[PDB]
Amino acid sequence: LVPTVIEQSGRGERAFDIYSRLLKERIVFLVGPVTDESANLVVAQLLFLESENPDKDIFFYINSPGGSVTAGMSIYDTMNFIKPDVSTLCLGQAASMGAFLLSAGEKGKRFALPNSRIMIHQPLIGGQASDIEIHARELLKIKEKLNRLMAKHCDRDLADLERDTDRDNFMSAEEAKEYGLIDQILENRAS
Amino acid sequence: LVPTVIEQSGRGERAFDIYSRLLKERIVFLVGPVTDESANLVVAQLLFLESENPDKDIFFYINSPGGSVTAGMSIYDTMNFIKPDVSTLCLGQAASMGAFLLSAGEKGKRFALPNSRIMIHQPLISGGQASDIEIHARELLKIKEKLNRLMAKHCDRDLADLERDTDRDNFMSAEEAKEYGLIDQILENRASL
Amino acid sequence: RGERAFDIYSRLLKERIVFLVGPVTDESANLVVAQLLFLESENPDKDIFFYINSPGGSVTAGMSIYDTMNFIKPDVSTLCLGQAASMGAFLLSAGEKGKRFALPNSRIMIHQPLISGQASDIEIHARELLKIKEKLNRLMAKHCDRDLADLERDTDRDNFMSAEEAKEYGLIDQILENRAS
Amino acid sequence: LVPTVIEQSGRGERAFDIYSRLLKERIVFLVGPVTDESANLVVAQLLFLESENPDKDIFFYINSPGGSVTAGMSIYDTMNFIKPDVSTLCLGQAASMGAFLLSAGEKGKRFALPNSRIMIHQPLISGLGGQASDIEIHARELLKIKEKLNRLMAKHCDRDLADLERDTDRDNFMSAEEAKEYGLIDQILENRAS
Amino acid sequence: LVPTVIEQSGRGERAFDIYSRLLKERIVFLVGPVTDESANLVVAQLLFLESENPDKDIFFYINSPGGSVTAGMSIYDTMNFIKPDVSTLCLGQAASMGAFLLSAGEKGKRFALPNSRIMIHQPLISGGQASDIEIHARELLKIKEKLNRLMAKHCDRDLADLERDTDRDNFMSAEEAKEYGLIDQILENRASL
Amino acid sequence: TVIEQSGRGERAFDIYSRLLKERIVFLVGPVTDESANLVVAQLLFLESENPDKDIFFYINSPGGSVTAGMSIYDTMNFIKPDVSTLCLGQAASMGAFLLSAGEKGKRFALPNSRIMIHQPLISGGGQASDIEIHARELLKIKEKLNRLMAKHCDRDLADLERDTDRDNFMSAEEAKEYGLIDQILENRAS
Amino acid sequence: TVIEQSGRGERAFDIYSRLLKERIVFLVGPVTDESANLVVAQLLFLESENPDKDIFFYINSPGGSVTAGMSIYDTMNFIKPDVSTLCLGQAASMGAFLLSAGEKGKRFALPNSRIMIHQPLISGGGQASDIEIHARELLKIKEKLNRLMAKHCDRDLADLERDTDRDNFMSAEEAKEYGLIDQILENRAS
Amino acid sequence: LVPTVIEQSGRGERAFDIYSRLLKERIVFLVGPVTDESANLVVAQLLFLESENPDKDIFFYINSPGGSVTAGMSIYDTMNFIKPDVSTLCLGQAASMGAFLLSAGEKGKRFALPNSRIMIHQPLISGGQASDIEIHARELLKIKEKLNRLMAKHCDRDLADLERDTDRDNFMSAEEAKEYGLIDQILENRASL
Amino acid sequence: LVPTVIEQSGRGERAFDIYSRLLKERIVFLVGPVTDESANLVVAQLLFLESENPDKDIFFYINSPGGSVTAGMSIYDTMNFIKPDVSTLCLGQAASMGAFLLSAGEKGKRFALPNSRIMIHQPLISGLGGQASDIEIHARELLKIKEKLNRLMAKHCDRDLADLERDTDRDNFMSAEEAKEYGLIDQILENRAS
Ligand SMILES: CC(C)(C(=O)NCCSc1ccccc1C(F)(F)F)P(=O)(c1ccc(C(F)(F)F)cn1)c1ccc(C(F)(F)F)cn1
Ligand SMILES: CC(C)(C(=O)NCCSc1ccccc1C(F)(F)F)P(=O)(c1ccc(C(F)(F)F)cn1)c1ccc(C(F)(F)F)cn1
Ligand SMILES: CC(C)(C(=O)NCCSc1ccccc1C(F)(F)F)P(=O)(c1ccc(C(F)(F)F)cn1)c1ccc(C(F)(F)F)cn1
Ligand SMILES: CC(C)(C(=O)NCCSc1ccccc1C(F)(F)F)P(=O)(c1ccc(C(F)(F)F)cn1)c1ccc(C(F)(F)F)cn1
Ligand SMILES: CC(C)(C(=O)NCCSc1ccccc1C(F)(F)F)P(=O)(c1ccc(C(F)(F)F)cn1)c1ccc(C(F)(F)F)cn1
Ligand SMILES: CC(C)(C(=O)NCCSc1ccccc1C(F)(F)F)P(=O)(c1ccc(C(F)(F)F)cn1)c1ccc(C(F)(F)F)cn1
Ligand SMILES: CC(C)(C(=O)NCCSc1ccccc1C(F)(F)F)P(=O)(c1ccc(C(F)(F)F)cn1)c1ccc(C(F)(F)F)cn1
Ligand SMILES: CC(C)(C(=O)NCCSc1ccccc1C(F)(F)F)P(=O)(c1ccc(C(F)(F)F)cn1)c1ccc(C(F)(F)F)cn1
Repeated sequence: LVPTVIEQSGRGERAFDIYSRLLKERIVFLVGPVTDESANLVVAQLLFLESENPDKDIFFYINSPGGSVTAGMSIYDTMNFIKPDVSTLCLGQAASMGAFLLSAGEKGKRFALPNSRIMIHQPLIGGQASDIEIHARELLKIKEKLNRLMAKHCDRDLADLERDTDRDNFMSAEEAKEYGLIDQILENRAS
Repeated sequence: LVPTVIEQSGRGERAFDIYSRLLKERIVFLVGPVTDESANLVVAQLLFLESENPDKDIFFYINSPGGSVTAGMSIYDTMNFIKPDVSTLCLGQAASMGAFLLSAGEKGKRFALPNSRIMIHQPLISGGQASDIEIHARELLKIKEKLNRLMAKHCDRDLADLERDTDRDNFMSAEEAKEYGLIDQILENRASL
Repeated sequence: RGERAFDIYSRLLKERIVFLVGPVTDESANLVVAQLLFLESENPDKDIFFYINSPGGSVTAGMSIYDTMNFIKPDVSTLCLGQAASMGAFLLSAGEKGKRFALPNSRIMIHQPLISGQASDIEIHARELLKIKEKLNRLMAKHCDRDLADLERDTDRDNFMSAEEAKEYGLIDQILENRAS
Repeated sequence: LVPTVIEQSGRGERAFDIYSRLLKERIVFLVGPVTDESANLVVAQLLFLESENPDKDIFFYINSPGGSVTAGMSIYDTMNFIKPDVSTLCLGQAASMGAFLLSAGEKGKRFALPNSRIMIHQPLISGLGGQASDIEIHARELLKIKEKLNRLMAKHCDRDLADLERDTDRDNFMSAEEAKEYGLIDQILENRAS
Repeated sequence: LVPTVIEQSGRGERAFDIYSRLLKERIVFLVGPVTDESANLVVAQLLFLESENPDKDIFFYINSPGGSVTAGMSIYDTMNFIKPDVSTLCLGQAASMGAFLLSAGEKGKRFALPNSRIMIHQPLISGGQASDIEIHARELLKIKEKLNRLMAKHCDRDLADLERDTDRDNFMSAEEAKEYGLIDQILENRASL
Repeated sequence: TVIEQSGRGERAFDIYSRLLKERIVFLVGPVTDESANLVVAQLLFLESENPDKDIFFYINSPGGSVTAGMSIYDTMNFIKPDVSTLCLGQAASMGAFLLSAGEKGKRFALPNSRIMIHQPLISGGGQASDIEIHARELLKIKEKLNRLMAKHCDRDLADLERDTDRDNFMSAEEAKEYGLIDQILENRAS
Repeated sequence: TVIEQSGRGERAFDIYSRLLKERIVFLVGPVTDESANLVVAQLLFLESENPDKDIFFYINSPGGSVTAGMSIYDTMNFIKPDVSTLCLGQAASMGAFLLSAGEKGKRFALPNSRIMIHQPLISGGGQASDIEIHARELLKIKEKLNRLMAKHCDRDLADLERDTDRDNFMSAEEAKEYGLIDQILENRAS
Repeated sequence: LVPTVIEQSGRGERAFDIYSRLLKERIVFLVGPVTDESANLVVAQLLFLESENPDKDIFFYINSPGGSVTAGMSIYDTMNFIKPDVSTLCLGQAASMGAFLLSAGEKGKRFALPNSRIMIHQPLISGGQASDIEIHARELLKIKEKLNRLMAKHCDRDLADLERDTDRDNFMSAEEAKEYGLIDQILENRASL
Repeated sequence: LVPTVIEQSGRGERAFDIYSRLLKERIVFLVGPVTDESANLVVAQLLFLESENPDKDIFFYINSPGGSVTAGMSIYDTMNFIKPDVSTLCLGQAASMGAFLLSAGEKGKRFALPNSRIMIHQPLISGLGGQASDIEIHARELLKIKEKLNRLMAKHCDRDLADLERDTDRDNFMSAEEAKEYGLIDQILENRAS
């Protein structure tokens, strides 16, 4: 991957890779599987944007199939912690932890482009039976928490999310807006 | 891959790699399979040239066999969203999603070089419980129809046409693509156009 | 005989005992069928004892055994030892009603079909899969004297049953302990 | 593994592979891991000996580290279902399911050799997979299996279910004496003079 | 991994990668499994920050499932040695050696975000003569005791509590970790923080 | 064990079944559950044909599974017949243990046999609790082995503990002096 | 060693080059020809900038190549500057050897450091002549190591021969008592 | 390998595989590398032949490149123990432990075919602590000496000749092997034989 | 392998990777196996330092187990061709071709550190292939190479060709003292006070 290099200005024309250039406009990308490294990269940029300007919105572009719940949560908690409104934008796809982060942007500022693919579902995955029990119970707790938090993000009842996440649930952008998972569908420079 | 490094002038004088220099003239490449990384890098480039001048045409060069529909859609929506005209130029080939994005350039500004190759076809895959197999089957049906209608839109044809002409691989010459409505012009050389 | 099994298994075939052990393949399923045909040939009236210890396997291989059980004249008594799951449970439930048995600590499990190109081909195969799912549910409901609706409900996900719960469900008739007719 | 061949004479001299000779004396072996295949070969031999004579003892030699639970239960129920007493005898080791089967022999006729090794422990799984609903189903099922085994073991040893819960929580090695003691086996054989 | 690049002003405009820019403000990360080199990288960052200012707190963000205990002990001892208080912050998860380090922060400055996951448990080894194995078992016993004791003090609990509660994987919410004495406060947002 | 050849007596036998007909039993190569139980089966069968006739047990083994070895050992001791043991090529580790286990006075080696003894040796477990459990068990096994071999050799336990701390190679003479075997064979001249 | 971060001083440095500017040198992970020679290069460079200022050498290593270790060792001894040694996490085998090699009085450990010493240990050669050659060489190395560590610890050679026959784990206190290190650090309060 | 089957007559017609039929006439083969099981198979054949007739010679055909020395010592000691003289015949080759066994035949009845190849050399090992390696080197030295001594007697030469001449691979023709004292006679055909 | 970076100040402060800093002091390193690539990097550094100053000593640190013969000869001839003296210094180990290069330094300036390891031995090949005519060609060639090396080594050590033939027949380990003794190196350095 050679990222193209770009020139700015503001007394002294500086060069930087195109993603650092887009960081200056407060755009952060979640592309691909959510890992500790990729999620912490997102945290790092969210903290930096907050200290650059705690009053300006941050635009979080999500094109992700999901991944680590724990790494997803670290992105989650950072979005909610910092002063800026984290506005989310689905591009290409937002599934699993991807959809959870997308739906976690500031209400009123969660967007999808028209042909986005959103998907939600319950969690997905040795030792002695004691260790199996412990991990099974923990996994039930994660599912229950993910459903409660997503019921809240979508302004829906818990019962609705248990049912609609029992198996893979694909939604068009329109079906996502309808569900409460996003607010607006972006088509082109107009809104 | 060593990208040759190159020089530019104009009260000041800097040196980028050849792709960053070409990006300065608003040329963007899609080469090989569209993955998440390669699609998002096209998106980043589109967002940038818009910001740099939301009114100048962008020149989207495509040489691709396709790849992820989801990564490719993220290019399509960006292309449509941003203000400037995304002109498309097929060189080498545009197959599956590559042809889809080719057909998605601003009508009147979709081009091919004289020996480009275009190909279009229905989606093809490479699961577990019967309930889950069924959810993913109905979803692959929806994607197939969606892709057909979006292709009918770009091509000014019926959905029935694209249903028929994508049921199996459908190769097109540059002339055949233009007649299909997939592209607009066939650039031969500099002199003419 | 012998037939890639043992002399012990040949001796027990003489006492009309047929084993299904392990996964159901084309190979292991046809050997059951072959034994079944053979035993009907040696006496089309005496019962066959079909011992099942299997997590299941290929549905079409299973159906070959099922249709052979139903076609031959002798009543095929089924007996679960160890486990009978998926296609294995299906075959167990398919024994002659009144002669479907289980040892006290057998594991029984039933569920919907589990699986391993072009969208057109996916559509064709997905539809065949649903027809499969429905046919097994109907047949299993008939085996169990229950409502099609109950089977669809109780096989959405893996459903483990002890011997007692299989008896109650309608999947077997008797739990065998020692010697008590 | 070539098995040696052997003559039984008198009113007709016949030849057997040695293990077939030992089956004729109602001796059955479980050796190595318990799989569906090797367990069902035990079941089949138990059925044959009952068929030949439903009243004589059967002697079940066990040298095994354990293996499949369902496969082992198929031996277990077959032991209890058939009329003959199945005497069990540990040589080398009776581990996990192998010790479950050793302790399942007819009370009074569960034996070990002086330097046998016995070990009991709760179930262990290799690994997991699907959705949380499925992982809940399999965990709930595995906990049922763990109680079934503890409860059966307790009966065999004449102990509280709690006793076997505690003493299987981790690997639990026993000498032959410690196993007699625990109620796993009845007698420790030293030689034939006994 | 492409770390984004960032510019700061003040008597001179300079460029940093984002993690160096965050280091500039006394923030250090332990992300992923604890290895010798990832551990020593944390140590070097603490040595540097103490030299820049031995009296300002250091903010130690932890998102890790654990790792080598010796490597984790190099961080631990470096945290206790340096004059600056090391505040610990759990984001994502802090498990095993990551839980240890999280709890090892300066009492009063150990936090977790609301959905952090903490887990603690006994050592756990992956992969000669009985004499050799005897020696290593004895050593492992000593390590297991020492980790329990150190963590008992971190938690202001008895040793026998930590031995009991680390026999198997012990998962905790942020709130359960606050009760146990493993963190001090849950951070919700810029509440009062 | 390519093709095992056949000989005649009045019936036909493979040569190993023939040697078994004369109460010769082989332990060759590593001691596995299956090779050890084949030795157990032969010993059980030989006892029943003649509970009083000696059994001759050839050992060419580098050893192997402790539990597998123990099963031959307890069988040797259990059965009425004396089990003579005869080392050719090598008896090392559990091989040497079984060689020493032969009926005392009837433990032999050939002049260039190689004998070797040592403490238990393991390849490469999980939680520390499990590690301590298995470590304690491995040491019980070490101590148990030293005590039986001390008893086989009529020697101090501390002697065998000192002499198996590391690999200890013994010639046939050395094993005789040690108490591990009784005589060294050569020729029929005996 | 993901991205090594940058700090400022008046120029920009990666953080390890920054620590080197203050005569701190790290040995981390296994001792290879390349990691050992990088330590050699740092030590040579530090001497030339100031032949009299102490050098501080952090050791978190499980050890590694003997010849690689020796090259750090002879360099430490050769150069004018005192090389202080500081163990964090672990110094085992050649790691512990180098820790002990620090200028006497200037060998430190952190309170939970783990130290470990033992005899030379080899994975797994050709003709017997070559085997005897390499076996004799391995023993010369064992003896040489025991004697230098005896000298580093001010102890009998026979002491170190007895105490490295098998893996010997030492706490920081134990290593101090043994003579392997001098002080145990904690706090700046020192 | 399909061993051909063969019938013999005499008070009764029976069928043997060819190697069993050749065993019937006191012929045993060592073909290929010497392993524990191929060695023990030779031992069992010698035990059987001595019992069939302890006074008729045994003909031991050897075509082997060597193998385990312990396994080869089981044959060696069995050959010296049994009353029948074991005549050795080298066909193809006899190398290392195969050379040893060839030379170990009863003096006067060790032969080679005209184009047999003999080779002798020092032991040669394929593939813990210095203490352990010390012990094993010492043992290997003792084995190398013992093999040299035994072979020196087989050859009626001094020990120091065999040590010298086995330092590296020492190839010999049948005739050179006859001179060295490793065989007695070269068989050409049914000359006088 | 991150190499640290370093400041050289005075009339302008510059930054180098440390190894580049050490090259400026005419220090060259051969570390690890001798391959065509790492040898030619040595040759290139020898050419550069002669270019910068053809009269100052060059100091060649060697920590290497050996490697390619032709690659090592490329260093050897370049050492002798260039005007500067190339002083050699063993640290860690100078084995096979590494000890050939150590002994090839300018007489008087071949040094070792107290605990260095030196070892010399005849060539060894990995492996063979073609027709017997080719195997004869390569064997005849390898024997030429073996004599070339022994003969050169003898010159370096002031010994008979026969001496080095004998003492390379099998692996031959030397302490630093034994190597000074043998004539491989001149002085054993202990510290800077010397
Ligand atoms: C760690 C803490 C210092 C921090 O990250 N500052 C932001 C550093 S970036 C920066 C700042 C200024 C100038 C330039 C830069 C940049 F970027 F250019 F380098 P903090 O502010 C914090 C904690 C948690 C999170 C979140 F979102 F991850 F959860 C977010 N921020 C903080 C403050 C107080 C406390 C107390 F007192 F409660 F302990 C704890 N933590
Ligand atoms: C996110 C949004 C700021 C954005 O992408 N800017 C990218 C322009 S970068 C830039 C800008 C100025 C100067 C320099 C630079 C550069 F390039 F050097 F960094 P936006 O303009 C947008 C949305 C979607 C897409 C597409 F095409 F991908 F879909 C494209 N652009 C936008 C505006 C308003 C809202 C509202 F109203 F919903 F909040 C939402 N989104
Ligand atoms: C897209 C088009 C601007 C283009 O790629 N320019 C690339 C040159 S960048 C440049 C320019 C000036 C100074 C510096 C630079 C640089 F590089 F240093 F920064 P175009 O010129 C074109 C099309 C096809 C091909 C070929 F050869 F690949 F086939 C080639 N060029 C073009 C496209 C369409 C039309 C139409 F259809 F509207 F007539 C007319 N022209
Ligand atoms: C094939 C068929 C002849 C058949 O199996 N014979 C076996 C008779 S054994 C026998 C008899 C005497 C002596 C020894 C033996 C033995 F066995 F010891 F050697 P069939 O009876 C049949 C079909 C399908 C199935 C099942 F179970 F798979 F469903 C079962 N049986 C049959 C009859 C008529 C037709 C018609 F009418 F269509 F022409 C078609 N098929
Ligand atoms: C080795 C010691 C010099 C050291 O690490 N300095 C590193 C500080 S970097 C620095 C400093 C100033 C300016 C710029 C920089 C920078 F950042 F730009 F490079 P020290 O301070 C030490 C030891 C251990 C630890 C810890 F945390 F690992 F435990 C921590 N520090 C020390 C002090 C006293 C003694 C005594 F008393 F025993 F002699 C020995 N060692
Ligand atoms: C089980 C017992 C019958 C048994 O295995 N015989 C095996 C010999 S087969 C045989 C027998 C006769 C004729 C032919 C054959 C053959 F070989 F041709 F088939 P047993 O004699 C016994 C126990 C333990 C061991 C040993 F060595 F493995 F430890 C050995 N033998 C025995 C006797 C009494 C009791 C009591 F009274 F305590 F219950 C229990 N066990
Ligand atoms: C070769 C010798 C010049 C050398 O390596 N200096 C390395 C220091 S580089 C340097 C120097 C000055 C300024 C800047 C730099 C730097 F770092 F920025 F580049 P030397 O000092 C030596 C030998 C051995 C070792 C050790 F520790 F590895 F064993 C160490 N140093 C030396 C001196 C005298 C003799 C004599 F007289 F006997 F020939 C031989 N060798
Ligand atoms: C063990 C001993 C019975 C033995 O091997 N018989 C095997 C001969 S098979 C046989 C025999 C007769 C009829 C039929 C058969 C056959 F073939 F059909 F089965 P033995 O004769 C012996 C020991 C060692 C070796 C050798 F060559 F390996 F060294 C060789 N033979 C023996 C003799 C004396 C003593 C004493 F004196 F110490 F008690 C101990 N052992």
